[PDB]
Amino acid sequence: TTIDVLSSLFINLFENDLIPQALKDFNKSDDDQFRKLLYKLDLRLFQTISDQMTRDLKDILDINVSNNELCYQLKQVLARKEDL
Amino acid sequence: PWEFRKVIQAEYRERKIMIGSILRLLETNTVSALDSVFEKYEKEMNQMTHGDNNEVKRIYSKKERLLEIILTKIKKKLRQAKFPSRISERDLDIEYIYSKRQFIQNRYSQELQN
Amino acid sequence: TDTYNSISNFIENELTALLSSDDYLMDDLAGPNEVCRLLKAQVIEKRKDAMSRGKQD
Repeated sequence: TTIDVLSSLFINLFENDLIPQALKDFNKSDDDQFRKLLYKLDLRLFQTISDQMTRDLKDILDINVSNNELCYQLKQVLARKEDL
Repeated sequence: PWEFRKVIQAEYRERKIMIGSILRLLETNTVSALDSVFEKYEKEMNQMTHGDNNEVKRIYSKKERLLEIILTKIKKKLRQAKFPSRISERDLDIEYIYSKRQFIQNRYSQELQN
Repeated sequence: TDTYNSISNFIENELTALLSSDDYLMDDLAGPNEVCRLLKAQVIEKRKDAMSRGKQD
C-alpha cells in the first residue's frame, strides 16, 4: 500500500521534474565545450539514479517474492527431507 | 512531480523520524549515485575539462549545490507528505537483503545436497 | 562440495552481469548522445520480466 506508492512517487519525482531539468538545461549549452559538463553530468546523475532505484525498489519487490518463493521452496524440500 | 499532498491526499483516500527515515534513504541513494557513476564517467573529464582541476571542482560544487536546494525542497515536500510506518531503512538497503538472500539461497544449498 | 555456489556465480554474475555491463559499455562506445541514450529506453520496456530474480532462480 505504501511501498508501491513510495516507489511510484519517487520515480515520478525525478522523471517529471529533475530528469527534464538536467535534460532541458543540456539542450542549450553545447557550444562552450566546458558547459557541456554540468548538465549532462547532471543527466547521467538522475538517469542512473532512476536506473538503480528501479533495480533496487524492484529488487525489494522481487526479493520479498523470490525469497518468499525460496522460503516456500525451502518448505517442501524440508517437507521432502523430513519425509525422507 | 511536486505537490505531494495534493496528489497524496487524492491517493490515500481510494485505499517524523519515519518520514526522516524515508528522507535519509534518499540521501544514501542520491550520494552513492553521485559517486558510483562519477568515476564511471570520470574518464571523460580530462578531455572536456581542458586539463583543469578547478573546473573539476566547479562541476562538483554545482552538481552538489543543485542537489541540496532540491534536498531542502524534498525535505519540505516530504514532511508535509504523510506515510504509514511500514518501511524500515534497513530493509530498503539492498546489501542487507542481498546478504539475507545469500544466506537464504545458501541455506537452500546445504539442504539440497543433504 | 556445494556446487550450487559455483553455479549461482556462473548464472548470476558470470553470465547476466557480464552481458548487461558489456551491452551498456560497448553501445556507449558505439557513439552521439541522443541515439544511444534513447534506444535503450525501449529495451527496458520490451525485455522487462526477464531479469526478475525469482524466475532466474
